[PDB]
Amino acid sequence: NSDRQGRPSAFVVVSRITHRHTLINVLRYRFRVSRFHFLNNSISGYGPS
Amino acid sequence: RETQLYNEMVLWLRYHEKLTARRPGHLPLLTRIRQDYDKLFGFVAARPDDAVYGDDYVPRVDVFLRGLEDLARCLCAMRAEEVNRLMDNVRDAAERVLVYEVLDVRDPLNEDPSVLVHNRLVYLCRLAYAISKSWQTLSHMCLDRINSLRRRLILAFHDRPAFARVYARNALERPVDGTTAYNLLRRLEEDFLLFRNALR
Amino acid sequence: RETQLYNEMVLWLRYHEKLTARHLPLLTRIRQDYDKLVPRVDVFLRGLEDLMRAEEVNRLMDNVRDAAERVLVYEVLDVRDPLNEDPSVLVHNRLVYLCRLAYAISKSWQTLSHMCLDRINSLRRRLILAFHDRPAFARVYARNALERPVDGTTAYNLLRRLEEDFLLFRNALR
Repeated sequence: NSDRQGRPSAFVVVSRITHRHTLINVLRYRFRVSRFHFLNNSISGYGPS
Repeated sequence: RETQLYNEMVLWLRYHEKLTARRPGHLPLLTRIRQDYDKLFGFVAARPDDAVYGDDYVPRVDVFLRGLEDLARCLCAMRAEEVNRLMDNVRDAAERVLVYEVLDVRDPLNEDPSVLVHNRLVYLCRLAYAISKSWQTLSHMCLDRINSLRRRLILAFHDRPAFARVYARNALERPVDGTTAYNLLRRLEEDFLLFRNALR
Repeated sequence: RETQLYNEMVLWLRYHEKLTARHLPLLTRIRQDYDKLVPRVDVFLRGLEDLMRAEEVNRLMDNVRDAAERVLVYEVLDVRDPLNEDPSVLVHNRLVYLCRLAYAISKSWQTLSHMCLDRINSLRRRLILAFHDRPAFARVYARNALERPVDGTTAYNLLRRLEEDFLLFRNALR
């Protein structure tokens, strides 16, 4: 969001799913709102990271 | 007289035809709304129109101002001079419709991709509310100057019933017409032969 | 006459040098709109067809044909503007007018330059026939200057060095 971190967010997730790639995709299903903002401070900085 | 208002009938139409020949189809403004029309809906779908010249475009802005007022209501958090850079250039563009100015928006607000880019369409839609309305005001003033002369050239048919008097009205008993009046003007050397036979 | 055709080759070449030395309201507004919306222009004319009354088109082809022969004095049909309110269709109609006009300017530029080369080449035939005339000393220098096809800087410099040829034609034709 604002200050080279914005804010950190911690989770503990139980899952039937053991496979890694099918697991991260349903978090992209969940955390597209961060992925809105994962582009916004990616376009705000061409050179920052 | 009669050839005064017959001349001014040609004067406003050639004065209008020229403006319409010269329509300022704004590319810079359209490019910047189209960029920002793309960019706000990235924010809105996550929640953290076209012919900028259409008559219908003025209620398109009137809805889309409220479409932004409904999105500025959901994100109610902006400088006073910023609102002055907004409104002062709007009133000039309503008076200087030929030359429309672009402002690199003065950036005091949140660095989120909404509140920067929404503030752009805070200004790029009041400018679209400036250019589109004020074109209609000057054009309807041009059409009202012509339609007043239309009543004046009904009175040409009220003259002595020559045939080209009846040909004058039958070319002139219509409201404004970009294509018809202009083509119509070219085929009225009969009327130059009419009025000289009328009032010498 | 030889001094009449030498006065003719002076006139064609100063015509050609004035022409090749010599449009900003054509090229600038085409290029700036092409970035927003002459081999560039024809493909952009092909592009504008990818991207309207009858009269409007009658004026359109009229001014294109007229300014192709009236190369110096180009008419500005503005734009008739009976088209839709969108900035892009009036822009696409106005730019086709500029693409049809500049391509008419381009074809006129090729016809004028080639004819200016042709008529000096036809006069070059008469001037080697001037070399063929009787026997004078600058007649020999007349061909040796002029046995070269028509070029911009070379024959322009030769015109100042053909101060011998006017004293030729006085001594040859009086």
